[PDB]
Amino acid sequence: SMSNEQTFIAIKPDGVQRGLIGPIISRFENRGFKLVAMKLVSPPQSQLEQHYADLSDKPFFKGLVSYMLSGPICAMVWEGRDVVKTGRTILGATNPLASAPGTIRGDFAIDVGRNVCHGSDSVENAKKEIALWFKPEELISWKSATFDWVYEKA
Amino acid sequence: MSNEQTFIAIKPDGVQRGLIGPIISRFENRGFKLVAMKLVSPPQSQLEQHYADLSDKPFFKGLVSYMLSGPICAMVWEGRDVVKTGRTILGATNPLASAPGTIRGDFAIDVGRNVCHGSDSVENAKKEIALWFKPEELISWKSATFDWVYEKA
Amino acid sequence: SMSNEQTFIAIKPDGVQRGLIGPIISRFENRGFKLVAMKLVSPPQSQLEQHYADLSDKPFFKGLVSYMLSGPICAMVWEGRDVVKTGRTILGATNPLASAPGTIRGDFAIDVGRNVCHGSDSVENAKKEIALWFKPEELISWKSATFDWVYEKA
Amino acid sequence: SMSNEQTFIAIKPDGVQRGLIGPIISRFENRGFKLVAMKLVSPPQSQLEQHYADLSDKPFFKGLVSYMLSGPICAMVWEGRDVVKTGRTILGATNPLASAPGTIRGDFAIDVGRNVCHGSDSVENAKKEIALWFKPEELISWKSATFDWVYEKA
Amino acid sequence: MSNEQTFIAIKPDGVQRGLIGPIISRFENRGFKLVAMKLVSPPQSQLEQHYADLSDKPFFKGLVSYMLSGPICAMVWEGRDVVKTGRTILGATNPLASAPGTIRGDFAIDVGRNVCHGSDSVENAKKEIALWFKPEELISWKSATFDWVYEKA
Amino acid sequence: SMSNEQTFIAIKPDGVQRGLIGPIISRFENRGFKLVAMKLVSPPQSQLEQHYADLSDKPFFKGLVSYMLSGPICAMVWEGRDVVKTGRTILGATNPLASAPGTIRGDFAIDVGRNVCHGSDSVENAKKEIALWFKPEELISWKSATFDWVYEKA
Ligand SMILES: Cc1cn([C@H]2C[C@H](O)[C@@H](COP(=O)(O)OP(=O)(O)O)O2)c(=O)[nH]c1=O
Ligand SMILES: Cc1cn([C@H]2C[C@H](O)[C@@H](COP(=O)(O)OP(=O)(O)O)O2)c(=O)[nH]c1=O
Ligand SMILES: Cc1cn([C@H]2C[C@H](O)[C@@H](COP(=O)(O)OP(=O)(O)O)O2)c(=O)[nH]c1=O
Ligand SMILES: Cc1cn([C@H]2C[C@H](O)[C@@H](COP(=O)(O)OP(=O)(O)O)O2)c(=O)[nH]c1=O
Ligand SMILES: Cc1cn([C@H]2C[C@H](O)[C@@H](COP(=O)(O)OP(=O)(O)O)O2)c(=O)[nH]c1=O
Ligand SMILES: Cc1cn([C@H]2C[C@H](O)[C@@H](COP(=O)(O)OP(=O)(O)O)O2)c(=O)[nH]c1=O
Repeated sequence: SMSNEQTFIAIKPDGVQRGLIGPIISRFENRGFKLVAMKLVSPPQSQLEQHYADLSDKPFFKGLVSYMLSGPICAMVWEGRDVVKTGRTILGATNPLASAPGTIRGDFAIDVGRNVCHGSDSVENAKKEIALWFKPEELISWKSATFDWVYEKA
Repeated sequence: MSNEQTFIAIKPDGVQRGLIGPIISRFENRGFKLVAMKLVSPPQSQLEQHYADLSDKPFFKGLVSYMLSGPICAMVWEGRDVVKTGRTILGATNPLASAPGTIRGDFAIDVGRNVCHGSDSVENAKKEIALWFKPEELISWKSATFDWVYEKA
Repeated sequence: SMSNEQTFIAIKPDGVQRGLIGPIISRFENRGFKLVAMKLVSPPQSQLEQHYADLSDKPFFKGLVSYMLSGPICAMVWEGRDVVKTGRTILGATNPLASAPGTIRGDFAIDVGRNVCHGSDSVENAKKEIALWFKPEELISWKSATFDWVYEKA
Repeated sequence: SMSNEQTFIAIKPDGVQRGLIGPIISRFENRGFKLVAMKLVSPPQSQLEQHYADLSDKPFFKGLVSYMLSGPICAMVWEGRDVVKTGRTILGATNPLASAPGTIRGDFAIDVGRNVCHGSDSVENAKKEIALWFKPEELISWKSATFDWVYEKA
Repeated sequence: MSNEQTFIAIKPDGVQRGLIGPIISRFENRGFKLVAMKLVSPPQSQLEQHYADLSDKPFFKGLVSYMLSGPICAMVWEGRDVVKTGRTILGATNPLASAPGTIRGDFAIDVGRNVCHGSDSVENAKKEIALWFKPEELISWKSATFDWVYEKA
Repeated sequence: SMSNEQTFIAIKPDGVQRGLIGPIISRFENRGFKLVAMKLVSPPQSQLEQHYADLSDKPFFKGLVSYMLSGPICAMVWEGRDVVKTGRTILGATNPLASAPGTIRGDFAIDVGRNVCHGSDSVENAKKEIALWFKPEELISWKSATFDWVYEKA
């Protein structure tokens, strides 16, 4: 669609602990996407259980929440055309065992419960997660100097 | 078969975004041999000759003025299946269908800003090479690791 | 020198515009320093003037504040032994003309008015800048998994 | 499928000659696998023929054995969950013509007879090759500091 | 000031060892603008004229023969203080005295195989640029991040 | 002064624990040096005390020996012109606080008790260390395909 689509990208505590904050950001930076919001946070359990509210009945829900609480999280919002779908492709398959080398999980991850990062799965869930993690004023409005070279259209 | 040549060009957006080094390293690391290269600003006639097979498609007009909007790094790479493997390295022509690990899969988004161009066949490469380079610009040399890259041919 | 010393590292708008957020973070990640606070901000001019209060009489002061307002800023707090001193060495000479390759400015910068990044030049100035740019709750407390492999003591 | 599965990865003489020791090792280090054994060796021809015993009748056998004798080999044992299959995916397709960029052969190789590396194709074959190339005391036993961050279970 | 130019050349050992990409990335990442580049095998007379200030040194004949042994990636980079900063990026001419982080400190050992060359002065840059490049081969363009690299002209 | 000079480079347990094996090997590969011997070993305490015998009554000797036993070591022998002196320069200053960014320790280490790597400080000390760590048949004899492009003379 348009060049101002947004998604929610989070670096899970294992990605922070293993020193992958820089490399993960570079994947989206080099691809041509724009970072409009970022912050390192340790959110409370209530916020994490709301982010994973659709999985509260899954058997792995309790362990996932405790692991998302075990360390700091680098929450981000990236902007660009098809940033939701292409962003998930940059992260690789949700299960690292099925991820392709060259993707983030294909280069860095093994277990699905330690798959380093999170990405919104749809445009609707991206807006939901952006409002859950960020105040509207935490999204900075700016235009990349190389916009006309990344994009042929708005 | 190892003397097969292809034409690889870095489009103005690739030059503008500072991608000359990483793109050349991608072919260097694969083991291909660079036999010709120049930073060029070709005339509009040569570009329309390059995209001659697409002169009636709707996107032809904007394609010419955008290839004219900046310098182009033209290259000729030599190696076994360098035409097919070269395009695989560049990734899918539309970056939305490209895979991470390829040039477009790591750097591009829009098809009109897909950073690079690669010949799609051996015969088209031979024509693009003749159009973009004069014969004296193809340098003849042998890589010191040629026998470690190739088992034969 | 204790391992809990903190410093303030900021990626200036030219650093964000030129796609240097990833590599700059990786320089401090690979060295062994701990990121305890980070956020993408567009701070008000009063905060920027107060940050450069020592330079309010300098001739380049108004152009400096204006350039620091021209885009997003990645503000960071890094923690480690001698991180203030070593962080400045990682950034390189404030004038990139005098910086050495291998540092951030020796690799990416040219002009002193566009030197991509900022670093506190003293422990006490770091405490002042961290309190100026960050709220106390924005500094996340956590323990690196390889702490005992980076540090022999303290 | 536990996290102590082991595989045999070897850097062939062409990979050694072309300076690919570091990059190949980084591919396995970054993914999260543990290196338990490594040594630069120029093994006798009988060991190489035993390694490729299932190919002793193939036409390219003597040319393959001579090529495996033409220089040093970096023999390695990597340990991790599903390291045999994922290791083969990291190396790429056996014939680099069919390999994907982002894998080892998709980034550095061209000819199948010069595919820079080898990896075990099954768990049982891995145990055969580990015993073939390594004496038992050459397997180093240790625990990564980030084990609980790479894996969610044993 | 910002339109200063220097001559950077990747010597045959840099091309043979697959260092074209990494060397270009060093100047690209720093913020300098590539205005001219070509892969060329220049004649011996051009190389003897390039090192004319060394025709009395004993290593002169060996220097010319080794510069003839392979392709050379001749470049022209433009930027503020690009001559001096370019020399600093290359490192000490003798790699044993170069610091890691520079090109020679990362890739070279012997001074007779020091991978690259850079102009030592602004006026020697103009002579080397005019010797290696016709005026047409220099491309005039403006980087989209010029106002983010430089604060003033 | 010749090109067959040899030195002993060892990646200490912290370098192995922090995933720096590949990057460190790449530093010497890129420079043009030749790896003639390498093995991952867990050496006995006597060999380590025999290795650091010239520090037998320094205050840090017992802790240094314990730290060298706390994990696997990647022991290497690199060969090239002035590899002993240039190797130490590549590693950086023994104390990472005094090392320059761009070197191994300037990029990766902080404490001298966790300085990641070790290099021989003289040609004579290198010969003693190489014989102390490696059996003579563990040194592989081979010539790089790019020798004449790295060296102008023998
Ligand atoms: C199956 C599983 C998923 N998860 C996580 C991964 C995912 O982020 C989320 C469930 O997503 P999932 O349905 O498994 O994959 P996808 O997002 O592609 O549809 O929960 C775990 O943490 N542990 C698990 O065991
Ligand atoms: C569709 C499209 C193609 N092109 C260019 C890209 C390609 O180099 C060329 C051919 O497009 P296309 O035939 O769709 O892909 P392929 O090269 O695999 O056959 O046309 C544009 O510049 N803009 C466009 O919108
Ligand atoms: C001289 C100068 C400084 N500055 C800014 C850059 C630096 O962020 C700030 C510090 O200047 P300076 O005191 O010279 O360096 P240091 O931080 O090591 O004490 O002044 C400019 O923006 N433009 C200038 O022309
Ligand atoms: C076909 C072929 C294989 N080989 C090598 C590659 C392989 O390492 C080995 C046998 O592997 P192979 O059976 O060909 O592929 P796969 O592992 O997918 O079953 O023989 C050659 O050296 N030359 C050849 O022509
Ligand atoms: C000393 C020496 C220099 N050269 C080359 C390096 C240089 O490119 C040129 C002489 O440079 P030199 O005077 O040694 O150093 P600088 O460039 O700093 O003035 O000749 C050799 O080829 N062999 C040599 O032995
Ligand atoms: C000073 C010091 C050294 N060491 C180790 C690091 C080095 O591997 C070894 C030599 O130290 P040192 O002799 O002080 O440095 P140099 O190599 O320049 O002579 O001793 C420690 O482990 N702890 C220390 O406090």
